[PDB]
Amino acid sequence: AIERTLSIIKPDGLEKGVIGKIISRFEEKGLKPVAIRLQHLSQAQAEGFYAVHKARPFFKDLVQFMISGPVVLMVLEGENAVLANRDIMGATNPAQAAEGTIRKDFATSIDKNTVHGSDSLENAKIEIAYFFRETEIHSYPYQ
Amino acid sequence: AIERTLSIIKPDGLEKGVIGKIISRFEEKGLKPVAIRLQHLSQAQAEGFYAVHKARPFFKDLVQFMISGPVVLMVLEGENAVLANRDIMGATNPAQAAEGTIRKDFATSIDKNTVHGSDSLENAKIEIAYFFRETEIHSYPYQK
Amino acid sequence: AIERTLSIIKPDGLEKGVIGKIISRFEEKGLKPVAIRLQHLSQAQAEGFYAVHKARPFFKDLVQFMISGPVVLMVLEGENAVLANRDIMGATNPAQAAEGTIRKDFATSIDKNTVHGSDSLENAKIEIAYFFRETEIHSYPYQ
Amino acid sequence: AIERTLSIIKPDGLEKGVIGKIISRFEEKGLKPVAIRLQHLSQAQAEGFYAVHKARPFFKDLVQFMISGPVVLMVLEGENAVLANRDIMGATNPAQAAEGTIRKDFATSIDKNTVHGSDSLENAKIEIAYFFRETEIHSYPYQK
Ligand SMILES: Nc1ncnc2c1ncn2[C@@H]1O[C@@H]2COP(=O)(O)O[C@H]2[C@H]1O
Ligand SMILES: Nc1ncnc2c1ncn2[C@@H]1O[C@@H]2COP(=O)(O)O[C@H]2[C@H]1O
Ligand SMILES: Nc1ncnc2c1ncn2[C@@H]1O[C@@H]2COP(=O)(O)O[C@H]2[C@H]1O
Ligand SMILES: Nc1ncnc2c1ncn2[C@@H]1O[C@@H]2COP(=O)(O)O[C@H]2[C@H]1O
Repeated sequence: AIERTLSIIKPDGLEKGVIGKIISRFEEKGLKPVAIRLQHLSQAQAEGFYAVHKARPFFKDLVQFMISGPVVLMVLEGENAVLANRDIMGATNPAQAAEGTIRKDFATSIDKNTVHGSDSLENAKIEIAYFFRETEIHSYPYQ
Repeated sequence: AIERTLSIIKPDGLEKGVIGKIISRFEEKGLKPVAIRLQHLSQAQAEGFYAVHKARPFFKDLVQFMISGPVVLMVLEGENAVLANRDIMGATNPAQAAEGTIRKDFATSIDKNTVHGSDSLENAKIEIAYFFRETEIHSYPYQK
Repeated sequence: AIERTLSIIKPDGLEKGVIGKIISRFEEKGLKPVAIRLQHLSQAQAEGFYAVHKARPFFKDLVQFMISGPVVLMVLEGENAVLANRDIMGATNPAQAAEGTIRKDFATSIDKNTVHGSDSLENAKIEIAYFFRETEIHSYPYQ
Repeated sequence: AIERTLSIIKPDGLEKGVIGKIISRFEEKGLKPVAIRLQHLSQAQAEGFYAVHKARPFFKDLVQFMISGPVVLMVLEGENAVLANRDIMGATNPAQAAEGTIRKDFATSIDKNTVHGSDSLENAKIEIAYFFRETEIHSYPYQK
């Protein structure tokens, strides 16, 4: 089914100058960007967004990196988007990422892994509403 | 010096699924996207943005096309960005556009010419302020 | 229970210069404004927001009035907010509105009735997400 | 002539539950709110907004207070709005504030002085552009 999922190009992705290349990976696989906004997250925004990891030992580092510079927030729409997105991104740890994935091609380490994608449809709903009004999301037909 | 200019990927750009290709054209040339927002313009927003051409015969059609679908608004930053942006975009009329430019590679007609870029530094300041708060624009370093 | 509901000060409310008076009505009754944004709705936004009335005969007029000028969008937080808000607003038709209500005091007619409030908690969730990101809503304590 | 100026209702204003009272002070004086947005400022936003006072000894405390809770950002429009706004707000130090002004009626101390208003027209232009796109500002007529 057609689903909507959240994608975030992390600070390292912008610094590497590959925003366009990452978006093209999605577009060519049928994941249509229907919302996009470059933003610099505050500490409160990063902490609230990653609440599910608050008990994890990497939480503090994740938050500091996520606010180290601006990120590109996006909503991708497409067939089985939640899973398709994660496949395209590749393993969380670049070392284990498959060839041709965003993380294998551009990520430096597990901490600076270039992208985030919602892990489930339930989480996607929450993550999207966290950063986008419904009025900021616009589908359009492909020609 | 380092300047900022406005770039808009028109509805036809999104419909052809080439948002990434266009952004890459800028990144590879050293024009850094420091603000990006996909938005669906209202008639009032388009008319206000293109007010200078209100006395033009194509104005009405321009507005209808500009509100026919969503667009991607962007602020590009770099050395002589206003001019560099115009070089990368190519001639307003795709037919007259040079090889390798965005309009020559992606545009279909003068009306559906894929992108808009501020024509001068004075206009850039106005176009940027029209669509972005200064707090929505963020520079960052380029590093691998 | 503490709930969040959507409130909209319609074009006529701004034209009458009573934005502050309306907000004070809420504040003094314990309905805390936790999100506020002045905005000029486009036709598509008004139509999508009032989708539930698309089959009604007043739909077209409602949409035209709602885009006639800017409005103030707000999220109110408080005890039994959905119902409390509607009580404070008063009857949809100013003619039947109770004394002391926003509509009795400021509304001109059923068409230009100054305010909108979500009619239910289910609708509140939808209306709020339509106009606000979760990151645009901020609770604060009263002192 | 008709000007636009920035007004910020500081954290203490929201905590006392007087957002409406303050906005009414402006409306009753003919200062029309043409842009309004409740927002929680980040440290970077506050520091950037108050950069001129970075060499001041109270700067650090100013920033902490300005990010301690959400604020209401507004653009006011009217004849000689910049000056009219300053009259309504009253002296920066509530103690020195005249009767009937916002600071005399609501402020607690110089640090917790309830509102900020642009001090000049030049600054207003900068402060407004910092927090609002031109497309987020909308004038309307006053009529019953
Ligand atoms: N060992 C770890 N397991 C999972 N994620 C980790 C770990 N260490 C760091 N992280 C990071 O924490 C992030 C949380 O979600 P992301 O999808 O953004 O990607 C994750 C990784 O970048
Ligand atoms: N005769 C024309 N000359 C210039 N602009 C035109 C003409 N016909 C249509 N247009 C469009 O009007 C637009 C005005 O600004 P753009 O930079 O968006 O690009 C222009 C063209 O796409
Ligand atoms: N007879 C009607 N019944 C209900 N709402 C009406 C009617 N005619 C016009 N309306 C308007 O339609 C609006 C829809 O929801 P509101 O709460 O915004 O308030 C309603 C009234 O302003
Ligand atoms: N000694 C001081 N002189 C001026 N501003 C001060 C002083 N101490 C604290 N401040 C605060 O610093 C703020 C700077 O701009 P505001 O208009 O927000 O109002 C000012 C006061 O609230």
